[PDB]
Amino acid sequence: ARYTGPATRKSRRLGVDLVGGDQSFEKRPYPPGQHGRARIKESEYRQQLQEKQKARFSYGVMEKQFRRYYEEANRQPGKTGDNLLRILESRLDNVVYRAGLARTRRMARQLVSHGHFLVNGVKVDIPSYRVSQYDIIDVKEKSLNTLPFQIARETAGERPIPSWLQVVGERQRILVHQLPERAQIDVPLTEQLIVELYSK
Amino acid sequence: AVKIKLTRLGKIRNPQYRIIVADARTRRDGRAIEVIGRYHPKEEPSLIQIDSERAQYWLGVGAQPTEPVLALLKITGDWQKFKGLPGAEGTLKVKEPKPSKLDLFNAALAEAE
RNA sequence: UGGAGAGUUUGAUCCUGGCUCAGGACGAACGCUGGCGGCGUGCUUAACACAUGCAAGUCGAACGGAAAGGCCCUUUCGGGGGUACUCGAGUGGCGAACGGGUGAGUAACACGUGGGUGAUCUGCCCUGCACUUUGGGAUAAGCCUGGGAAACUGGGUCUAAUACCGAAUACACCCUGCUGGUCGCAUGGCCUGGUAGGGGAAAGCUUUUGCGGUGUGGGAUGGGCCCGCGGCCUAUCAGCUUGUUGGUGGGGUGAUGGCCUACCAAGGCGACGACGGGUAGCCGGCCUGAGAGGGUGACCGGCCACACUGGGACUGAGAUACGGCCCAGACUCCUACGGGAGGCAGCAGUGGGGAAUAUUGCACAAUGGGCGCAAGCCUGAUGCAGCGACGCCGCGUGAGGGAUGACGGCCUUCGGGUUGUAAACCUCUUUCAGCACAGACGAAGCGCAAGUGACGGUAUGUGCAGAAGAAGGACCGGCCAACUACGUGCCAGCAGCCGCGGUAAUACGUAGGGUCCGAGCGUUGUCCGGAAUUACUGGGCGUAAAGAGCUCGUAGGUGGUUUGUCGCGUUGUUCGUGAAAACUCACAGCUUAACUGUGGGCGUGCGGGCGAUACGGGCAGACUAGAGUACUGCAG
Repeated sequence: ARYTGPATRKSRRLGVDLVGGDQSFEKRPYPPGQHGRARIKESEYRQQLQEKQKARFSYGVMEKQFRRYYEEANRQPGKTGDNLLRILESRLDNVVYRAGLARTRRMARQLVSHGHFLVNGVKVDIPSYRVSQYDIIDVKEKSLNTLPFQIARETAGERPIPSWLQVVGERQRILVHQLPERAQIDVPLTEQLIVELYSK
Repeated sequence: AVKIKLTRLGKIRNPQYRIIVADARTRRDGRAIEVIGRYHPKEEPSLIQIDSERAQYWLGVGAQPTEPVLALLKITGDWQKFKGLPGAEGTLKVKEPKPSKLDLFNAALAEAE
């Protein structure tokens, strides 16, 4: 499935802004509901859980998929935290968002799911698609003139494109040199808390 | 009679076969004396690998190929080598390799500039 | 690569110790809810009883034939003859022992692993060598006729063969006697050793890519038999055994062997648990775990056992002979009462049992199998489809903008706050569904015919329209994310534990709000973890549970200093094996994933050779510090 409810709720509950530039979170940075002002009891479990919720509500990944990702990242011979972060970053919708072609991760996911993109010459419509080295992500010719891609291709002054990505074509081609490392990820939260939570 | 059969593998839609040497009385997916190649008909050129020396040995002791295996043995030339009629000519149409991802990557980068 | 804790005994504390909880899994079931797809999976209970339809045939190039199509002669349209293209029934060959099902029995050489067979068989297949001579008697079918209700069956006549039978040849083979050499691991084996005697077979068909028969040498495959080791619970089961333990001569078998038998001897097994009782198919694997270990044997794969119950053989290269035979029994059916028929633990299906498990579907297109020279025929094996959120995986139910933040709800300190960027509105996009068009791969296949895909007009691709057709469940006192109001009052109820209900409950019921998950969410059942709570890793015994009342001593366990030797343990290396699948690493292919393939690792072990000798052990010694004796005193 997918989460379709209000986005500001999660930002307010988690105490950080996940969309990035939302005014409602700044207007009220406290949890929602009647009792959004009550002091909370401090518990390591609560902090670890909130870190995991931050991670999986920033990228829009449900719990089962997140658990699969954590198992995959732990199995790998790196270290668990950055492995998980790089697996999350390698998603196609996240790549589209960080490529400056989508204002928000939700619209990047919507564009990918509608098959507006095309990876390595073959149409791909899977937001969970993972992107490998030397991947060429292209917009199909029919939808190049649509307003979303229009306003994406004339506002290329927003959030900087990370190093591991590079837009090279005036038609907004995307090239992937290598999977991102922990230094270049530039994500909120703490991976160690998630690793601790999933070892409980 | 020991025979050179094709056992089935793969999932439901895509049958991928192994060229096995087995007794005629065993089931299709039973124990195999030897595995001497594989055959994937789902590909456009339908990849075929046959280990030539083992095939020669098993034909020499008198194994009987089935009809698909006989066709494959003719294609790879093992059957003709075993008999000797036209020679041992490789008619195998190998799959055409795909260019490397790095080649396409640098091609796109150069096309940008 | 890798171990997380919390609550509960007290007025309070520390410890010991049990109970409970947070995790994972499932062939699941139940409750509420429910859109789609991919890939899997589905009687765990009654090895209960089964309606119905299919699940093993094939060959006319073995044979006599001519019932049905074809063709040709003939006609009164009743038909009649020939043909052999062809083919019912029949003789004959091969197959039917495979494949498919089930887990009742079995605690056993059944299984796993490693050996042995100088103690053995092997149809079809491959490949050497030698042959394929000669004669005869029948009979099925057909025709005539009899009995019986039926099942079925008797007689007469007649006919063929690659059916059956006699003989010759074989001297490669089998048996016997003598005899040579050689290798051993003892019986023995080998040199197709030599030599004398006796003996053992065959089948033809077909003109077309032609198929066949017999003996014998060697391969290949498939077995049989024997053995080491390994994996349950029970002395509130201590004796068990008389073909039972061994020998000899016979018999029997493919083969060794009390396998059988006559005689002879009196052995054989057992606390290292015989003999009984209970339970159970075994394994690769699966789940859990940090690991060791624990639980398990669903799918898939191998072996075993069985086919209504219990015995028995026959045919055959091969028989637990599922869809063979004989007998006995129970049950069901037919009967003219004389007698007959049947076996779903094959595929669907029915009834019953149960908490619970599916269609009386399509196709031989692909793979495997049987017969055939072949075309071809058969194949409920198999490939697919149908049904079930049963499981895993993936996707959608919209995206951007949108405020001193509308209405309503709820709370209120009456100020306002929250639902809430949520909504309303303005744009955008259409994934998946819906409609239209086109439309596969799977088939370097099969076929000497012109064609051939069950799935399927599916997947898929391109257009069309519109946010349009698409969210629920549990929980919120602490463990353990998430609190207020009203209703009720020791009631009604909740509860995994602690414990909550006594008119102002964050614990009941309902509403707002919230949190966790999400086509699912919870409950129950079961196994592992947490549990170091059976403690090998990794616990203990003064007072918490736990030192026998104390000795002697049997089996067993364990053992001072030192020399030489063995290489049993130990250790190094190498060879064989440890099926595949599974697991892990890497790569590849499905739009990704699940899934699938490829190549390594793993397969922790066992068998053979070779190396080492510190330690343990054995063997052969030596020493006196342990142990014991002697002598002189001593206390009780």
